[PDB]
Amino acid sequence: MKVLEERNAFLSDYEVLKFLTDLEKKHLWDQKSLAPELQGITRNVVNYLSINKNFMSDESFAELMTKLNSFKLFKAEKLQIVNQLPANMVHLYSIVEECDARFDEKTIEEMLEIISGYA
Amino acid sequence: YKGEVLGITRFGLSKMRDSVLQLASFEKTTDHLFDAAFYMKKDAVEGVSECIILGQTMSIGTGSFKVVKGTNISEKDLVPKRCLFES
Amino acid sequence: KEVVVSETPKRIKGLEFSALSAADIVAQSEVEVSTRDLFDLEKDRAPKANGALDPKMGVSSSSLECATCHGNLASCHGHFGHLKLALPVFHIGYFKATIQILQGICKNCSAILLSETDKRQFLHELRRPGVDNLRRMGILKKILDQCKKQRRCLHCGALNGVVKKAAALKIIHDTFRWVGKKSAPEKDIWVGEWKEVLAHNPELERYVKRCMDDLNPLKTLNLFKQIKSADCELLGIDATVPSGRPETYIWRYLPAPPVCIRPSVMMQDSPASNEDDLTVKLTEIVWTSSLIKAGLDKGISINNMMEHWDYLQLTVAMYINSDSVNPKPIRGFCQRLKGKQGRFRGNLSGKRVDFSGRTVISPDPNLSIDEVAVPDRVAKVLTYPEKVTRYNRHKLQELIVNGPNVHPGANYLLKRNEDARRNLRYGDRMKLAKNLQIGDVVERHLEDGDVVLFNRQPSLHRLSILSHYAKIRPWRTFRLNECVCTPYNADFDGDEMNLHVPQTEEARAEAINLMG
Amino acid sequence: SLEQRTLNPDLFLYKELVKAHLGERAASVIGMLVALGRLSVRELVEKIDGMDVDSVKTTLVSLTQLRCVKYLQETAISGKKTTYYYYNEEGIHILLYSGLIIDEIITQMRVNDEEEHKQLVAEIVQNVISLGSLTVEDYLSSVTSDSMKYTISSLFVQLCEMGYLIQISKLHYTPIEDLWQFLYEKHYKNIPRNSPLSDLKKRSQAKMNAKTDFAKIINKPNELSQILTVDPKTSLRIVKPTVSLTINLDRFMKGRRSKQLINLAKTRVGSVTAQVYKIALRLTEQKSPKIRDPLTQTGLLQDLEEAKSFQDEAELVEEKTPGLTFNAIDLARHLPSASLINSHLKILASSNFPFLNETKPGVYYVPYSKLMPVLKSSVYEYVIASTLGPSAMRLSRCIRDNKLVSEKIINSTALMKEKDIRSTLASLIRYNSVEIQEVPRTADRSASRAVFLFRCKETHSYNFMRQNLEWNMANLLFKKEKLKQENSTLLKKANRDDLLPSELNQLKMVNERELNVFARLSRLLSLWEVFQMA
Amino acid sequence: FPSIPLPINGPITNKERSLAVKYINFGKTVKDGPF
Amino acid sequence: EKAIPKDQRATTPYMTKYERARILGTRALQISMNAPVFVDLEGETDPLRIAMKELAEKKIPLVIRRYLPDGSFEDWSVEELIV
Amino acid sequence: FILSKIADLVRIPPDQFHRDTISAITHQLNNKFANKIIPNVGLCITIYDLLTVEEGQLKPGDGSSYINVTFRAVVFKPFLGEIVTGWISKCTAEGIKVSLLGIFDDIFIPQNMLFEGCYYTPEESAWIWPKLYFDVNEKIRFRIEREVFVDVKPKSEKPPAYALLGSCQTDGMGLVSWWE
Amino acid sequence: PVCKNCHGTEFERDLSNANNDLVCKACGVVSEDNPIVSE
Amino acid sequence: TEGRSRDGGLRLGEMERDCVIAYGASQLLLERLMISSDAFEVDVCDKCGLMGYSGWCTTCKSAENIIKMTIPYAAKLLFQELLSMNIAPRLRLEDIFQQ
Ligand SMILES: [Zn+2]
Repeated sequence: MKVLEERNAFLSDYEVLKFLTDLEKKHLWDQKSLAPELQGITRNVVNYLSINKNFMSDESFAELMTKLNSFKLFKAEKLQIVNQLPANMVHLYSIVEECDARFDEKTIEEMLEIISGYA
Repeated sequence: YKGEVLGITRFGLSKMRDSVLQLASFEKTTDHLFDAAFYMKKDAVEGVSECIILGQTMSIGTGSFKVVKGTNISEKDLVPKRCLFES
Repeated sequence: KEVVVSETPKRIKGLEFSALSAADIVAQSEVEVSTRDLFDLEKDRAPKANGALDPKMGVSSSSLECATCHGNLASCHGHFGHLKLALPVFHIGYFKATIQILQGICKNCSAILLSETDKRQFLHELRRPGVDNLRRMGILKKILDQCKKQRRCLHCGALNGVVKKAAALKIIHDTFRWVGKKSAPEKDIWVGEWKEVLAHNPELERYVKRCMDDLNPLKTLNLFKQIKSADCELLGIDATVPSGRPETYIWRYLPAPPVCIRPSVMMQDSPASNEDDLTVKLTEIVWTSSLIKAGLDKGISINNMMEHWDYLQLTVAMYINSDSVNPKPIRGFCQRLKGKQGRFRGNLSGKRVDFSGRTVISPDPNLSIDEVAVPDRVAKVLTYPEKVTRYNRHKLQELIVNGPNVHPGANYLLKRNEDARRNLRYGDRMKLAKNLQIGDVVERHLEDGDVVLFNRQPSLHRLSILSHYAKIRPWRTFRLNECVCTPYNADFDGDEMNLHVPQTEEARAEAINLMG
Repeated sequence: SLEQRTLNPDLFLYKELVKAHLGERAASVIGMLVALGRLSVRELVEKIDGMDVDSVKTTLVSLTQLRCVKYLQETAISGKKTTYYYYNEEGIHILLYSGLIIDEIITQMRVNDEEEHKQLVAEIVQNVISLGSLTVEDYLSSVTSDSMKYTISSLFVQLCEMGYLIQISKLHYTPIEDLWQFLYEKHYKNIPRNSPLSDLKKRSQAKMNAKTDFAKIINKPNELSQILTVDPKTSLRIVKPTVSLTINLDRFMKGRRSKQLINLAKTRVGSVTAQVYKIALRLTEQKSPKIRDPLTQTGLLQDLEEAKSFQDEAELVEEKTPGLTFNAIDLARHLPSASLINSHLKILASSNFPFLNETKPGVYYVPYSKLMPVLKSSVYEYVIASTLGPSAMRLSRCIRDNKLVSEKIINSTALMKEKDIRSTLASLIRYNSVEIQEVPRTADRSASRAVFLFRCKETHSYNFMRQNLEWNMANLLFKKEKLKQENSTLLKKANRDDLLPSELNQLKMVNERELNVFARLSRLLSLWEVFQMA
Repeated sequence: FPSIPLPINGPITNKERSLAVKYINFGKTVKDGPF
Repeated sequence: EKAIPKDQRATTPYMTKYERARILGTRALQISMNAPVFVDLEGETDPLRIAMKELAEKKIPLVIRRYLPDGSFEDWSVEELIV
Repeated sequence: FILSKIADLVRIPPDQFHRDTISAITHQLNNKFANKIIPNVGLCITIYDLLTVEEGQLKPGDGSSYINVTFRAVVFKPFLGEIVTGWISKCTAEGIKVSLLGIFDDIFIPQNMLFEGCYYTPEESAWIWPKLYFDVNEKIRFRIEREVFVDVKPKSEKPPAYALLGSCQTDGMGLVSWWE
Repeated sequence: PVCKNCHGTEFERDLSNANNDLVCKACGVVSEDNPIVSE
Repeated sequence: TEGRSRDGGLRLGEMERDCVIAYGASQLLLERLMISSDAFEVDVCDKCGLMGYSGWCTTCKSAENIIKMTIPYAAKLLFQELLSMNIAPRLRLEDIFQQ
């Protein structure tokens, strides 16, 4: 047990459900058998992250903020706004700092258009 | 093999190989004990009469080599599943 | 919890030795033994107040409870106690090794009797990577002889002679080495000390002509405590450990061992126990050290406590090693680690084994070489463990219904959920015979086809112990084929052999392929 | 606290000082040399754990600047340049004494009153050695360039020519013995075929000429003929601007010597003559015999004939010293009365201690070599009566004159009962004031048929009392830094402001308790510096 | 538990109170200096 | 100091006497720990007896790491050696 | 949703010789790491893949095969300011028991960053408001600032493993139905 | 005095084959093994 | 226990122990001398290496750096009996794997 790297990469929330769906596949007919600890915990994680989207193709989610890379270096927040209160710009004000005085263009409504494209 | 002829006495074993567990099992026991900790000695256990006392595997005989399981697999299916890092 | 644990199997790369410090003694110790009396007169069965077989130091009975760790007898691993002395004494084991680093030191300024650049030469023979225990103890002999040829120290210039034993068990510093230069800056004061005590008590012209400065074990540590750490490597020890000081090589605190190594042997000749030699030596140690602690607080004769502190010096020099008695002689630690089959020969080199037998032999031609015959009344006692598999499940079901009365059966059973074992005599067997979860182990009786070690007790050479196959026969002795009697040089006149059985699934294969 | 109380020499002091006011990274390495003696860099890194090779060279240059080690170089015939590094003892006494020099500038520089460099003259001692070495251009190029620093620069030659501002050289950055070896065979550059006979005289002509060279090279620091440059323009005098200089202990330790030696006056006389004798010493420490006396550190001290010569010259220099032999005339006008001179110094002749006794009639000097060994006897016996009963003080005085005392004559000489002396006497075998010596009346030194004698043993009684206090320094310093381990959150919060109204309560009690530490540290340090007249 | 104290244990005087202030800014100068 | 491939393969090609006392030692307890067999068993018990039978057809799925005394590896599969 | 390249040594019992190499070590690492915390890293959930595997060894005593293997798994570490719309099922009178329903409920985050009119009322409410009230079983929005990873075992409930720092400082904090 | 499975109150010691193990009567599980005598 | 009336258990003496290693067998040698005879399980601490009770170190009370192994009991009490006088058998540990 040795730790080599802690933050080796960043994975989108799509593959959190996409690889799990394959792991739900080879798991002997889950969720429909009404008539291991991985049997219990993966129940609670498959109906938590996709709920905000619910109450799809990967090529749409791969090209959301590729055209919306209107930054210089501070672009690590492109991954985090994927399911954070869609179709609202009053919630994006408390997420990112110093954008009340930097983004005063149509980009602040273009962030509204990208966030309303999928919802 | 160390430059001189020498017996198998107490004086003879004091120059063959100084390992205090092997010398504790001979006639004089405790005279090789007190001077050992007085000199802050440090001996590795690989003697036959040493692993017997420590209850470990003897390094010789049928305990020379070690046994290895074949893992019968290559890197043709050891690829990552990485995609969509940040776009 | 939601926490992970990950542990690896580990090995011992090699021991290293040390003498633990005077602060390490109270580190692992947890009780203190200030009082003397073993049995309290409350007259409970284990009456132990403070300084005795303490129930949270350990436990010496199968009816008590170890209050520290837990358990009655098997769970206690033993725990150390400690003593406190009023004033230090020598270590009898280090008594030889405490004058060797004392000849090299100054007796007035506490410095090594060498010059500056000379000792800079000696440690170069230490700093090369190739140094074994032969040459390291060789060059420590050579540097010590250099220091004995140097009369007067470099810091305060006081001359030193030689120091040796006074043969009790104390050492004397033979100071003044005059040849023809009696004009010493110390002798005139030594004559000044001489002259003033010639008028009072005139009976001193004879006995003061020999009497000389001693080094009692109170002066010696306060002679060691002010030496520097920059030159402990010139006398065998290293620094950088906390226990590297030469202060810790005489007794100032002594620990008490656990009671598991000195158990209260109950001989059942009385309602009282024959209490062993270690406790009845350790009892007066704290008793003598108590009256010196209390007597010097009250105020007693220094002509009286001098021999008491010498009595305490000699008594600790016998609790450890009882060779210094100079007289039924009491046993000790060193009195059992050496000798014929005291330790290291009958306890560590040659132990005692389980699952054996020792019967007479009788010849048999009509069975083959590599097969020995075993009688059945020993064959339904000596068992061999056997894990269940899908291959041998069918046979072991028929084997477990036999029980421990007919020959091809079992004695004990251990399910992998069960913790200790289960006996086969008590409880229903056929009701237990049905389940036998395949991941468990049972202990069948010995049967024809297993692997048996067998040898003569006076062993000539490596070809006196061999392996054989077994065969069950209804008589009451060991029958072997006759042509192998020449290795064992047996004579069939009442000599008795002993057989062994391995109890793995691996060493059973070991004995055939090499000792068959 | 038993883990510190037993297994720690004054190494517990020295590891604490670099832990006290320095980074943590050098605490392990400065212990590693003194636990080992000498080691160079190429074996330094293997003994320690957690520091790389150039990480040591990053760290070693830190304490090299503050004069905490003293380096040396040695070459081999086949080997390269090997840098054997030694250990400095007196350079960390600056770090130990560092507050007491600040109150030594004030109490010795008394010509000034109501000066506006009072804050500044305390800052230069905090500047000259806390930054390491110091040269003249280091303070001239500060935030003030000219800014009336001619009143400050010419003030420094007053503070330099009064002493203890010697320019450092290779002599100060090396120890005293390893330079003696290089000059020893410098005086043995003699071919053996010039006059080979009487071979025991051959090191004699080596040692008598190197003795004059060692006396010359120890004056090279004190050679004030080149520490000063005459200014033809706009300045009266100044020291040379290309001089890198520090402060040392030599005037300070001799200054604390007389500061300690004035304390016997207020005991042995009242207040009138104690004011008189202050003037009699202050003119003398500018050039006195050295208190450490570095000429007797390591050499031919082991044989008696040279050991006689180490004080056969020192007293003759002391008696014939021009720098301290005062006429007993000019001191009367230094008091802010020629009859009162030879009357108030008449009791200096009649007092029971050898000060101001032997001299030519009319002119006086202060004898040194036979004076401080009785000062060591004065205060040590007084501390024996401090912490236990004064019956021990009766016993302590009794042994030095009744030589090799017994317990029969102890009742003719001293007068107490036989219930309280043996309780007191045994309280002094434990503390190493007396030495037992047993004489037997039978064979093999039997204990019962024997009697016993005592002895003073003026060596081990004082070695015990020295290191009993040397541990008592850092025992308080270890309780200093554990107080900084506690309350560690708000102290950095109090150091980032440059305010909770109940938090400030827990800041005052931790500040006044540590204030008593530095107060009591100065007390025991004065008791410890008495035993440094060795 | 240890008896027999040193006899130097007393309230701080103003003669050494300012002398003790010269220590606390000394170590703060070194630590907030270069090293 | 690392594994040497088949180029500098410079020891005996032969399964020595101490080898088959160890493989048959360490094969047989795997059979007692419910490992699958590879050879056609009969009605057969005693997992040592099935171990020495499987060695005849060299169907052991193992490989022996012979150490040189300088700290070097050397690999030998159990089928590569002969007896 | 981040990867953590770590190494580990693992064994398998010999009855899993019929199952192939990769799936056998996957199973033995699943029940070793599933729903488990790591000292000073986080909580790993499932092994993502296998980077490289090393030749197997054997203890002479046990008889199993021992393999050291390097791999990264999935571990969620959102951000030091990340919005999370979790739920709640508990309320206490010194802070708020915002605890994620379903996955982990070892989270107690206080209120130290809001207006000065905050206390506790024993009338089904958090405090009296100067504003739709919030209750259990609904999306309650909160963010993350710090965490404390302490793993002490003083042998002689508050599980000290995974504790987070939260805030509700701006408007709209306490319920997601206050916006949108 | 109390077994771990059936909580049996009576313990019988088997001296037949000199194992000297202590077994509860009801279910047959052993209570202690390898006795420790006082020589 | 030595003696037939005290239930026996024979002494595999020192002379037989030389005859085992002349075969070169190294696996029943441990099995006949500690497995069937003197197996006892000891928890030892990694740093400041010596044993402690059920889950402790009792000289650095951390309960953290503890490794479970099994040693001969006749070697365990030696690590108490030799520890009774002032000789400290400091143990130093490695792992078997990753040669
Ligand atoms: Zn440890």
